[PDB]
Amino acid sequence: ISEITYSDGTVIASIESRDYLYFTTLAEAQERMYDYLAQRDNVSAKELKNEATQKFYRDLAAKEIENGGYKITTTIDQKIHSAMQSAVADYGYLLDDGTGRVEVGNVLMDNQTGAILGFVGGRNYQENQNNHAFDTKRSPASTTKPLLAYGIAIDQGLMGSETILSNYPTNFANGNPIMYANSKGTGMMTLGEALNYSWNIPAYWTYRMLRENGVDVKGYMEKMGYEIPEYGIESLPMGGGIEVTVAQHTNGYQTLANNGVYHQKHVISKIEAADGRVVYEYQDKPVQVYSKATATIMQGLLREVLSSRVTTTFKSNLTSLNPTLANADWIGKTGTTGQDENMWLMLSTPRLTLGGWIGHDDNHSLSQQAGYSNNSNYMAHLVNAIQQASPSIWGNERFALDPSVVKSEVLKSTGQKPGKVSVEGKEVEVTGSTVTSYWANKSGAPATSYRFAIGGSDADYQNAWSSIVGSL
Amino acid sequence: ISEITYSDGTVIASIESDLLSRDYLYFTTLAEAQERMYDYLAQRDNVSAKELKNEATQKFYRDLAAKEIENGGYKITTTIDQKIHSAMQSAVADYGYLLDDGTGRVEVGNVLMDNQTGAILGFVGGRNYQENQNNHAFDTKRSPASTTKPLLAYGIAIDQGLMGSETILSNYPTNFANGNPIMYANSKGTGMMTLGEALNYSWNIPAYWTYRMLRENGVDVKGYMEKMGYEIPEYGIESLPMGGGIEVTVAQHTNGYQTLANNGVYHQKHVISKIEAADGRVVYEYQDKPVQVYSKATATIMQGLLREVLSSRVTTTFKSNLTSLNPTLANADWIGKTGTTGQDENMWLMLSTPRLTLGGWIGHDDNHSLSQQAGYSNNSNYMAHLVNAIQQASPSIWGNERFALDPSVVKSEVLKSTGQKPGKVSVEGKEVEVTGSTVTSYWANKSGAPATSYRFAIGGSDADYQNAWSSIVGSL
Ligand SMILES: *[B-](O)(O)[C@H](C)NC(=O)c1c(F)cccc1F
Ligand SMILES: *[B-](O)(O)[C@H](C)NC(=O)c1c(F)cccc1F
Ligand SMILES: [Cl-]
Ligand SMILES: [Cl-]
Ligand SMILES: [Cl-]
Ligand SMILES: [Cl-]
Ligand SMILES: [Cl-]
Ligand SMILES: [Cl-]
Ligand SMILES: [Cl-]
Ligand SMILES: [Cl-]
Ligand SMILES: [Cl-]
Ligand SMILES: [Cl-]
Ligand SMILES: [Cl-]
Ligand SMILES: [Cl-]
Ligand SMILES: [Cl-]
Ligand SMILES: [Cl-]
Ligand SMILES: [Cl-]
Ligand SMILES: [Cl-]
Ligand SMILES: [Cl-]
Ligand SMILES: [Cl-]
Ligand SMILES: [Cl-]
Ligand SMILES: [Cl-]
Ligand SMILES: [Cl-]
Ligand SMILES: [Cl-]
Ligand SMILES: [Cl-]
Ligand SMILES: [Cl-]
Ligand SMILES: [Cl-]
Ligand SMILES: [Cl-]
Ligand SMILES: [Cl-]
Ligand SMILES: [Cl-]
Ligand SMILES: [Cl-]
Ligand SMILES: [Cl-]
Ligand SMILES: [Cl-]
Ligand SMILES: [Cl-]
Ligand SMILES: [Cl-]
Ligand code: NA
Ligand code: NA
Repeated sequence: ISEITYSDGTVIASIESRDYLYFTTLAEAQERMYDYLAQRDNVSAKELKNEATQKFYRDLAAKEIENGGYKITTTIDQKIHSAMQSAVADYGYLLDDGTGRVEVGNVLMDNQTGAILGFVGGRNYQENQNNHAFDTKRSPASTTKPLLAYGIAIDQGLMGSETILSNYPTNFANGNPIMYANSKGTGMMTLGEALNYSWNIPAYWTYRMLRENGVDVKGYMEKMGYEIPEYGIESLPMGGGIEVTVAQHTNGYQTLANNGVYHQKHVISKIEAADGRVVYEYQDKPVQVYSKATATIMQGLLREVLSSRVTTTFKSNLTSLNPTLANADWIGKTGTTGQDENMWLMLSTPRLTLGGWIGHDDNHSLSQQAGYSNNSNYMAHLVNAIQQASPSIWGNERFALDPSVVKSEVLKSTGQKPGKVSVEGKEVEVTGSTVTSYWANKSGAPATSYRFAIGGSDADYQNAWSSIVGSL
Repeated sequence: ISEITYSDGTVIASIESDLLSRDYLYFTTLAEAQERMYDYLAQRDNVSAKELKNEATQKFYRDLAAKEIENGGYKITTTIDQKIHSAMQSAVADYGYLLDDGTGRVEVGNVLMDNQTGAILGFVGGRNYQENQNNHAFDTKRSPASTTKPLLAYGIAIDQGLMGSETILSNYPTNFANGNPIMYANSKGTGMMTLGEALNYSWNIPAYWTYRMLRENGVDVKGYMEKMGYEIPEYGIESLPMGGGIEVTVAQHTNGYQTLANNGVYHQKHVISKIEAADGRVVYEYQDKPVQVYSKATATIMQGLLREVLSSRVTTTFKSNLTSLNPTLANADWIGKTGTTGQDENMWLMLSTPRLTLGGWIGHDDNHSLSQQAGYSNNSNYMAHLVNAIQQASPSIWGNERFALDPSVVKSEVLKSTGQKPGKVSVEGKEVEVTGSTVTSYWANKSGAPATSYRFAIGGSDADYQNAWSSIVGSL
């Protein structure tokens, strides 16, 4: 008889010939066994591409585990995962709104190891077996923005923490206006406002700039396990052309939280043969995906995404349920797809990341505040439930700017050092309030240029610069 | 022995002569009972309120009243609901610490009031009677700040037919008469905005312009305030609508919000409902004196706006705090307003459902500043706990009713950009066809909203209007 265990060695079940925990851990055990048998049999790369061969090797892995005498060690923490099960059972109903039963997926990951400590597969496996933590793929919407746009622009030294971006009206190449909610745009805006409010236009110019600088955006995303088939898409940074599991996407956030270092997500740490020989064991392959300056600058922006409360009530929800816990150093980001079909809230302290999705299995609209309110309230309860079952697991550490970060005094108005600039004839002495801007390059921000923001048409600049000029 | 009872007859305390009932409840109810006996004794003796103006006569009648209750056979019936009041004492004891924000021990006052009677069902008098006896529900007077706005500014203007729900006001930079800018936090202003936005964000300049309009129309603003029992010594103050020159108890202020919530009909606050002598003489009994302060159309339009103050969550996390503690209660029909004095010395949050109004203030006894989020967050979280404690003790007390527009309300189709009906306007030579998005705007007059004219907003300079009209013609 084979057995699957929790991280401490406690048997989950034995395998032979009714919850997520079983089928998820079994499924991944079987994946690891498949790689092992394919390697053991020296099956070539090209054979493994053949579908009849996959079927055979999948069936062999299943049988091997039924018939072998394997001990399979998972990353799962029995008390935590258990408390998450109870949390979804007790508080799942918070997610229901006008729109039918709202399904849900959550993944609690260790930021230092990528191990998964526990998860919510859905509202109630007995009613609905689909696994919303591991199998469901949905656009991550604006939770894309920190990873693929802003993070990468900072890492490449093309922007800093208080850099300015255009949220002026602009159209996609088809002539349609880029929209956010029901707004065509406003004007210039700091990266912090862009992120707190989740505006779309800033993210659109950010990606566009990366593309014009020839930046290897695919390299970044692939080092995190992301598979995006087409990068040549205007709305990519807003979630367009991307679909991900909660498990994979929680790994993107783990990378930001873990100071820019990726660790591959996993639920199985080891498989042992009857005799004791290691058939599979998880090997740490940390990767510095974003520089420490970049990750830690982003941690600071993401802390404010939550404390500003603009697109999620979370910090308020949690404060009411557990004010001590609410004082941990939470950072995060919300997502909402275009018709409110899917909501995401990703949360991290320095120790842990908690990814969260909700939506309907057949992809129809949630209520309008499903993500802003319902999901945030639910997650605050989940997060409390994890705390009760494992009271120091969240930790009390703060995120903190790496020493390699560079600090620049810049004009609040331009995101850039004070300077002479040419404004149509007349050269101006650009003056006004300064802020500390954080950069992940060598030299900090540049001097103020005419084209000071990320994005913006001529007209936009004319407009922005006349108010700047207006207040000197 | 005289006796002070809860509303149901349970004895709060007996009153004897002192040698030569350690709580806010005791002193508060005795203090009002004595005032009631004072009025009765002065009348019984037939003393004029030119005589009652003389200060030895006051002293005499106060001393007389105390002894009357000390030595007499009096049953005093309070309005205090025991199980509710007791839950509120437990709530401030258990959750009071949520208020301490680094600036010291933060003091607190609350009053729960029945909107259809003015009866005070319970109150919190401070953090802990034993530690500090100042009664922060009944005695303490502080500026109500921006919770002044709905009563003294927007509600009167709507009542007077001078604005409706989607009317536009100037938040453009303007100065006080002394030349200093009118500030809101660190902002010197923005541009035009709807009433609802003005209310959600609590901006100052729209409120200044609103009261200036009432003055210019010679509205009897004092008449309104005084019918709700407010005593403001000086109305000629530019910052009155923002709370400049007004100081109120929590108990009085709750009564103003009880007016708005009860469809514009005031009932005077009271904690004493009846005093009888052992011999049958009913010395005092509370008489209902309804006063229609705002029209029902005004009060119900105001309710709609204050619903959104809370649910927008701009100046208070209350609806979020409460959702997490009790989602079912959070779905009751909450309306309300926040206030913050200019150095964060005093935070107010006023809450209603159709049945009840709960007033709340926090600050320090010496008036120093709280932290910056004390009102936005700490007070809102504290009060969600309080509201929830009050519910658990009396599960139906908040009610499931909804606020709703009175059928006398007048609905108008207006431009979102102007708050006024679509049509032609003269913009500097060019007569222009004003077109665009419309909303339904609610009024409390006969004929609804006017046609758009050049000066479409409450407030604004020539410059401001140039700039807003400039913006409007790029749409069309
Ligand atoms: B974001 O706050 O989730 C914002 C609403 N993002 C989007 O608009 C967006 C998607 F969620 C998915 C594809 C494209 C897109 F612009
Ligand atoms: B309001 O949101 O409380 C707003 C801040 N009000 C004021 O600034 C204000 C006062 F609270 C008191 C007197 C004047 C004044 F402008
Ligand atoms: Cl499970
Ligand atoms: Cl375990
Ligand atoms: Cl790429
Ligand atoms: Cl992926
Ligand atoms: Cl490409
Ligand atoms: Cl795994
Ligand atoms: Cl680094
Ligand atoms: Cl916070
Ligand atoms: Cl909130
Ligand atoms: Cl469905
Ligand atoms: Cl909880
Ligand atoms: Cl830091
Ligand atoms: Cl510098
Ligand atoms: Cl550099
Ligand atoms: Cl230009
Ligand atoms: Cl242009
Ligand atoms: Cl008391
Ligand atoms: Cl009672
Ligand atoms: Cl002044
Ligand atoms: Cl007056
Ligand atoms: Cl008063
Ligand atoms: Cl006057
Ligand atoms: Cl009384
Ligand atoms: Cl008698
Ligand atoms: Cl009426
Ligand atoms: Cl709400
Ligand atoms: Cl509570
Ligand atoms: Cl209604
Ligand atoms: Cl009508
Ligand atoms: Cl009409
Ligand atoms: Cl009229
Ligand atoms: Cl003008
Ligand atoms: Cl002017
Ligand atoms: Na969002
Ligand atoms: Na306020």
